[PDB]
Amino acid sequence: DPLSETKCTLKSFTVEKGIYQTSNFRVQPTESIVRFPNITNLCPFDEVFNATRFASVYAWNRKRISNCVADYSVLYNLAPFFTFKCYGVSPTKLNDLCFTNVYADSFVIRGDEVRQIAPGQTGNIADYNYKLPDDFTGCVIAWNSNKLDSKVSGNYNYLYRLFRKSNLKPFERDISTEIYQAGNKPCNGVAGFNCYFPLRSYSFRPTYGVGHQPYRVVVLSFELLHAPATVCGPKKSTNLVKNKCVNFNFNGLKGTGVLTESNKKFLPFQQFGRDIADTTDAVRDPQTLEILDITPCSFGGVSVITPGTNTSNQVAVLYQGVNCTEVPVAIHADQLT
Amino acid sequence: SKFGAISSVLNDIFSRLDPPEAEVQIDRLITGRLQSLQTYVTQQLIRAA
Amino acid sequence: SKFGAISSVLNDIFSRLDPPEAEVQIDRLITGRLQSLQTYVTQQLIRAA
Amino acid sequence: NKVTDLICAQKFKGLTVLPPLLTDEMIA
Amino acid sequence: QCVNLTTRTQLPPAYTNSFTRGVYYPDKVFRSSVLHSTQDLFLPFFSNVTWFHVIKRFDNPVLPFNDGVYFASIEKSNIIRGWIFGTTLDSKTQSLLIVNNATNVVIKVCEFQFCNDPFLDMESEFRVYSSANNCTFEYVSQPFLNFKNLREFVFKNIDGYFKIYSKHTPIDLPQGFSALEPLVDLPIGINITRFQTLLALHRSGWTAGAAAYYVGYLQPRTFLLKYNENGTITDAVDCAL
Ligand SMILES: *[C@@H]1O[C@H](CO)[C@@H](O)[C@H](O)[C@H]1NC(C)=O
Ligand SMILES: *[C@@H]1O[C@H](CO)[C@@H](O)[C@H](O)[C@H]1NC(C)=O
Ligand SMILES: *[C@@H]1O[C@H](CO)[C@@H](O)[C@H](O)[C@H]1NC(C)=O
Ligand SMILES: *[C@@H]1O[C@H](CO)[C@@H](O)[C@H](O)[C@H]1NC(C)=O
Ligand SMILES: *[C@@H]1O[C@H](CO)[C@@H](O)[C@H](O)[C@H]1NC(C)=O
Ligand SMILES: *[C@@H]1O[C@H](CO)[C@@H](O)[C@H](O)[C@H]1NC(C)=O
Ligand SMILES: *[C@@H]1O[C@H](CO)[C@@H](O)[C@H](O)[C@H]1NC(C)=O
Ligand SMILES: *[C@@H]1O[C@H](CO)[C@@H](O)[C@H](O)[C@H]1NC(C)=O
Repeated sequence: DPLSETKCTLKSFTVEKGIYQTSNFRVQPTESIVRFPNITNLCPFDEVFNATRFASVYAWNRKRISNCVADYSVLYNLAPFFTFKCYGVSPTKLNDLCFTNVYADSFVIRGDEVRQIAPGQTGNIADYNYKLPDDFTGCVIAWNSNKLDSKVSGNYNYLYRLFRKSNLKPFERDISTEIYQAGNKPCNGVAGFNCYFPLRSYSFRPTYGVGHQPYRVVVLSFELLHAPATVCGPKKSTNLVKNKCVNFNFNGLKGTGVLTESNKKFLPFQQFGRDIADTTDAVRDPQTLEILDITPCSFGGVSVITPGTNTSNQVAVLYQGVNCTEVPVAIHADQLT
Repeated sequence: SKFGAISSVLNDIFSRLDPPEAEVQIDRLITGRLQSLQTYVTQQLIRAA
Repeated sequence: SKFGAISSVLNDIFSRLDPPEAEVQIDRLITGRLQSLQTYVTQQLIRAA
Repeated sequence: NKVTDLICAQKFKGLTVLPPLLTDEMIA
Repeated sequence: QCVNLTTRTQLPPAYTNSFTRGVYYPDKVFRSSVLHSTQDLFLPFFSNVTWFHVIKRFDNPVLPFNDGVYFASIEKSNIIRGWIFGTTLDSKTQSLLIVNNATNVVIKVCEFQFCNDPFLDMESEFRVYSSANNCTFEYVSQPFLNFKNLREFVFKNIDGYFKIYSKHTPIDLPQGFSALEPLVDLPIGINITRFQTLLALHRSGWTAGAAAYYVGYLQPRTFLLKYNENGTITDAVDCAL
């Protein structure tokens, strides 16, 4: 009852005459809704991981993934991936959300230098072949392909750049084969003193140890941004619910509130809106291009007017800032008071 | 403000990271917003004086 | 004051440590120094009164 | 007259304002 | 191959003053009755811009693409047709080309056998599309469309996204304010250095009117945009002026 809440707040068994601000009331949600795009085509993850032969590290392959559904249960079909490292997101079933664009980069390197595909690393790979941004957001998948790429006599299918004047900026590809001059005398396109060819071959051999077996690496880059999402997780939508305190998930935007009609003059390119406090106030329905308002469910403060407990046990309750027509009357266990 | 966190939205952090590692992120936001509240009360107390 | 970091000279943090790990150590220095300035302003407002 | 949405935006963050006990009629 | 207009006569370009132009929407978010500070690539206020008169006068040069370009043209009779972009401006490597039809718009990004001066034009002799080797992205949609028509365009190539902003207002740069709503975004992920505009001359040995198009360059600057009711940008302030 209100009196016992006063005692529990004051941490005392007797209460003096006065008014005490005990807690705040608020309406609990009733149901939950989810709204996602209705597309059904899947993303071409098959070709990226099932390619017959991968590209070189100094010239890596780049792929655009868009306008599809990215289900990550497919990746548990081939041999176990011995390395699954993600940055900015957890891979354990938290990858079922909406992204804006996806870049897929694939190459082949050695095992000992696999730890070089990471932010803030140094080495031949990091600054001469493939560099990652400091604020990287994505996942790197490394597995062993020693049975396929490596050969007894060594294959020259894969090469890496050893000499370069300056470090590579992140996501920059260099395919130049010009001689690396480092002395006064000209190189004239041939090697010699301070004249070098930047390209060197791995020459993988199965007889090599653990640190030299070839490894295939696929680097996935996402971009969580306010722009409309093309690729999304495999989730089921739900009918639109309005004028009820409900949960909602509009393309990954989770929240609790009330959705109603809006008079916002949304220009065709504008997706959602914001208020002065830089928080979401309006949203666009992904399936019908409808503009909906977000309003938090009813809330307020409660005070209890008590005479001294030595006098009486009756109390009065003051709902602060309520017009008395919206004072919460619902009983079916949906109030946080 | 972000206070060094990945994002300034509580819902985004909880829907993107595992609860193991989400604690080191939410702690920055909670402590950072606790400082903002404490600063405001301290200035309010001086003005009331 | 290191505030529990390795060194106070912020150049040393940017050299010895890697950029992923340096940012965590640097974040500690700013948060401590921001508080030190914030404490000074509060003391000054009390004296000015 | 000489001495004198943003309010609704603040209320939704948990910032509210209590009215004074003595109204302007009582003070006059 | 095309006709080498050897009769082309070079003249020093003129310089005009763009007063408050080049303000666009830097984000997809909707805001209203707020003042928001944005750091992006903008056209600095009261900055002189090259002015290339055409028609006689025939100025169709190759110009660098310094991180983004603000293009305007105040003419009638839809004299201006499209633009071409690339790094070497030849058939050797990649190039982007945009051409508006009389009812359509076509974008092609591939190796074109560019001549000295590509041009447009009853209608006939369609050599305009000399050769396409291997083209990846194609896009066709609704057409982009004193003197009456005024056309402003902003081309920016960042983050692999080529963004075009545009505005048509009824009307030596006029006075007023007008934010350029986003129009078209094409992901090509290409690297571009120089560009040159294209137009048409009406053959009878032709009878074409005069034209004038301006070129301006963007810089990293901080702007204070004013959003009114309905979410329309009415004013801006250049903090570094
Ligand atoms: C979205 O896809 C569903 C198929 O499940 C279809 O019935 C619906 O009409 C589509 N939405 C629109 C706006 O056409
Ligand atoms: C690759 O092919 C194999 C054999 O058919 C099989 O695992 C599956 O079809 C493909 N794997 C993936 C991950 O697409
Ligand atoms: C409170 O409810 C009454 C009855 O519906 C209504 O007339 C009034 O406008 C509401 N608001 C206030 C501030 O009285
Ligand atoms: C003349 O035009 C042809 C094809 O249009 C071109 O190959 C040639 O370079 C041009 N000559 C000059 C001097 O511009
Ligand atoms: C026009 O261009 C520059 C651009 O910086 C401007 O500052 C200057 O006033 C003008 N210069 C010339 C040579 O006209
Ligand atoms: C441009 O499109 C119009 C309308 O379809 C057409 O008449 C004209 O021939 C086209 N121009 C070309 C194909 O060069
Ligand atoms: C395209 O790459 C060249 C490489 O020399 C560079 O100079 C130029 O700035 C790049 N283009 C843009 C728009 O940055
Ligand atoms: C906003 O739009 C409404 C209807 O579209 C119009 O009546 C009102 O004048 C507009 N406000 C402006 C232009 O400031």
